[PDB]
Amino acid sequence: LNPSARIMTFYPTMEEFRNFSRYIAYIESQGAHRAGLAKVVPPKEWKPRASYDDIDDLVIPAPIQQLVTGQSGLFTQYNIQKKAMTVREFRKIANSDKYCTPRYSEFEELERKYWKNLTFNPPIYGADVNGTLYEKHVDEWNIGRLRTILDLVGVNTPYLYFGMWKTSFAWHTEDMDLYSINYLHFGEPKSWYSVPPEHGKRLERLAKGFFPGSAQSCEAFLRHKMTLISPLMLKKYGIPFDKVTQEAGEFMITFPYGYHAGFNHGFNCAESTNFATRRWIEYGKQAVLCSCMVKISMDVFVRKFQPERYKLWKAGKDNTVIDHTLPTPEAAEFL
Ligand SMILES: [Zn+2]
Ligand SMILES: [Zn+2]
Repeated sequence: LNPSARIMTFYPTMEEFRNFSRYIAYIESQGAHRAGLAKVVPPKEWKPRASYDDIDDLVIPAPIQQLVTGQSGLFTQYNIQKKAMTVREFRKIANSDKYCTPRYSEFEELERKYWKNLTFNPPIYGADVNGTLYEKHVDEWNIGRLRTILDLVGVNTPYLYFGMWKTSFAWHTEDMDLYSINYLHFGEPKSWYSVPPEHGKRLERLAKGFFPGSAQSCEAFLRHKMTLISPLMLKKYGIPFDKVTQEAGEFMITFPYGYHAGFNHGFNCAESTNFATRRWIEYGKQAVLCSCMVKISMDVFVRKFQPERYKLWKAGKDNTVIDHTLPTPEAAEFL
């Protein structure tokens, strides 16, 4: 049951792939959740949209210029909101000489170039664009309507991310320690780093040691999604982690309390949203939030799935310690 907590890759058939929540339960029974990140390669015959040639006049309302400050594997990213631009304007800029991906042999070479140049030539990230690239009829893994227990509740809505070389997402867990689904619609790859949920507190303690002013101001400062930490720093301080490259037409699943970060190799488009399973309810209850934020009332969840614990929890007498290695109750039919 994944004792090494390494990122697992799944290749479901069309029949396996049809039920989203059932397949999430299956990958959990195989211990995929232990790494905090997993890859799901869909069947070759599956496509969420016939063509991506009609999106040139799609508006990115808040492009963000990403300014990075730091040294020795420790960085802070500052976002500068720019005025609205089209995918056409973004793609041209992305592919221009100033912002294009450098020439490289292996990923290790591109990764080294990223960590060496992330403070130079700030890129533009077409992030958090409300919308979907999923066609209407597509019933399998539709990020716009996954129909998880999360529907009981801008947390169940899809977001589009138009990336360019060196655009980054900082170290973070999902808001409310939820799950997330990320599908790379098209383009250049997206490379990820993950810290297993069982070592999430080790990363937080390391981050608190390096940014003590940021931690004294906010309890969960990593939730601001500004802190970038290189694989070499993680290695230097014995933080266990793994890395994976997501290619066009592949899904990435993030698990409750699974810390992740990464960067885009070049012009690309990803679709994302949050989702839940019965396992998340305890993570939602115990989630340490940003003081200075996305907040969900957990009462409705405890009232339906834990009616016996509702009174105890409403009082403060529910002090259940989470086991990060345990799979979702739904994973019963696969064990
Ligand atoms: Zn995320
Ligand atoms: Zn805060």
